[PDB]
Amino acid sequence: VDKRESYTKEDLLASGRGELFGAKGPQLPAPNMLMMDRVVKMTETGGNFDKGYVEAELDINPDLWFFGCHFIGDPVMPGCLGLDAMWQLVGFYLGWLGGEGKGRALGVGEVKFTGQVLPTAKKVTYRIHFKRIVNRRLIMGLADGEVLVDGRLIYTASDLKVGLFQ
Amino acid sequence: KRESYTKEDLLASGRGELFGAKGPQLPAPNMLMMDRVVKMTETGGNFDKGYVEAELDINPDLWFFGCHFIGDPVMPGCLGLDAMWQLVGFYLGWLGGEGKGRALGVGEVKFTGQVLPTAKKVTYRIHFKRIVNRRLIMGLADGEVLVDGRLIYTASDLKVGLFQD
Amino acid sequence: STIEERVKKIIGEQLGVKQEEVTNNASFVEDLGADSLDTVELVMALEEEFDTEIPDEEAEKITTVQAAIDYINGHQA
Amino acid sequence: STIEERVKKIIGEQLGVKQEEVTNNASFVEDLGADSLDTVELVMALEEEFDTEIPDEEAEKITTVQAAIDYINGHQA
Ligand SMILES: *C(CCCCCCC)CS(O)(O)CCCNC(=O)CCNC(=O)[C@H](O)C(C)(C)COP(*)(=O)O
Ligand SMILES: *[C@@H](CCCCCCC)CS(O)(O)CCCNC(=O)CCNC(=O)[C@H](O)C(C)(C)COP(*)(=O)O
Repeated sequence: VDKRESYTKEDLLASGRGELFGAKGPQLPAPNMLMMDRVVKMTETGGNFDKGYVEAELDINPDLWFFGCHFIGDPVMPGCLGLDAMWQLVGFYLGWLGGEGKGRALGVGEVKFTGQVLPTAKKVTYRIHFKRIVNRRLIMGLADGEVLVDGRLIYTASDLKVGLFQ
Repeated sequence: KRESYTKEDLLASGRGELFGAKGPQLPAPNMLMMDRVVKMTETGGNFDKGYVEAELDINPDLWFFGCHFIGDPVMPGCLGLDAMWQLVGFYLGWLGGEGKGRALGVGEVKFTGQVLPTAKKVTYRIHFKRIVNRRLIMGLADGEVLVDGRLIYTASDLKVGLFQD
Repeated sequence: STIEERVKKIIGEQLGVKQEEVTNNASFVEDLGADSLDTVELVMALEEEFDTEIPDEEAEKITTVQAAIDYINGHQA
Repeated sequence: STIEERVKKIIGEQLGVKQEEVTNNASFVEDLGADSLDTVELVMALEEEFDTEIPDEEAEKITTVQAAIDYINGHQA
């Protein structure tokens, strides 16, 4: 795969169809599980451990499906979907490096939610700091993640683990 | 109070019509991740401080199977984790807690198997460790997710709170 | 170290401040910026550091650095 | 030889099998119930416990209990 350093929504929708990193590369979920609109930065080095960095964004609009049901009369972005974005981005990064296989989340260490995303927000930002990539029969990525809303840190996740499997 | 809840009761919960006007609400479809609560007790569970067991019927028509992923359907792990947060919060409401539910975090989550559309039923087991009744009401618990009797996910130190204003 | 300095450290990291901020008269919510989650977590962190259980009715009164110190020194120092 | 026993301890925990099953010439995949994930985590557990980094394809050759034992011996002395 010809690495680019950023991707548009159309690139991400192509990823969901299996048409961004070739058929053997991992796919992102399609909407409504896709939790990013764009990938704004991707590097092989950098990040807190100098072993890789990804940054992505999601535009916030009161018409997003999850505001209507979580909860009725009390809209908030589900924390689980922010966490999924982070798993999605780890898997995407494994694909970007050239890993082949189906993407699967394997787990996470500590997650802390300390603030919320309301429908009046502009933009959620995801930051992923890679710690290790294991290239074995299972390809696995290990990272820490952060979720910010309009510049304000609101979620953290230690030891996100995603793999690509045959 | 009841010790079990039907699909209709959980839909009532999402409209804020099951517990009090002031009790927490479950998410409505399509974020509601259970069809029923089978058992709820104040004792019991691995720590003898509370237990919840709930289920989700698996059908290939469920919305998430079509998009995650196209050509490779599997239940998102994040949604099983949300069921566990939903149940911890539901439990706090069941005890009479007032406020809006909010997930606060989790300690460690391991996914060791998957839910395919060919599966029949997912079972959630929540084992309460501690309830803190302060301005925030907080519940702490371990969770297990099983599919057709086999353990596939574990989560330690699920934290959920009920808050005011 | 002394009970006073271990309590201050926990308060510091829990609330995201360094010691010069953690003055004995400092109130967790009014002075140090804590929300309802931070205070619950802080008292639990105290239970763990000093291996003692604090009931909720007691925990509710621990609202300043000095009150935490006094509580720990009083049960059972 | 704290090594041989400590390694058997780690393998038993990681693969969630009994002490009895961790024989020296047992295969993680064939004999024990190890998948691709248990295997990665296994090796990473050996790295963390004994303080030694070993690239991915030094692993993928550690297939049995004897191999894990044998490998770490040389890297410990
Ligand atoms: C939906 C899932 C919650 C399941 C509960 C069901 C009970 C019926 C909503 S989310 O929890 O997923 C919201 C996203 C994650 N968490 C948050 O947004 C809250 C983060 N924490 C805070 O904002 C503060 O800690 C609060 C306001 C809760 C502190 O309260 P205090 O000052 O009174
Ligand atoms: C989709 C969202 C994840 C997006 C990340 C990838 C983007 C490209 C849904 S999940 O991944 O969350 C499904 C969650 C359940 N977890 C799994 O299904 C994988 C759990 N682990 C295993 O099943 C085993 O470890 C397996 C057998 C697959 C290991 O394989 P190995 O023997 O080679």
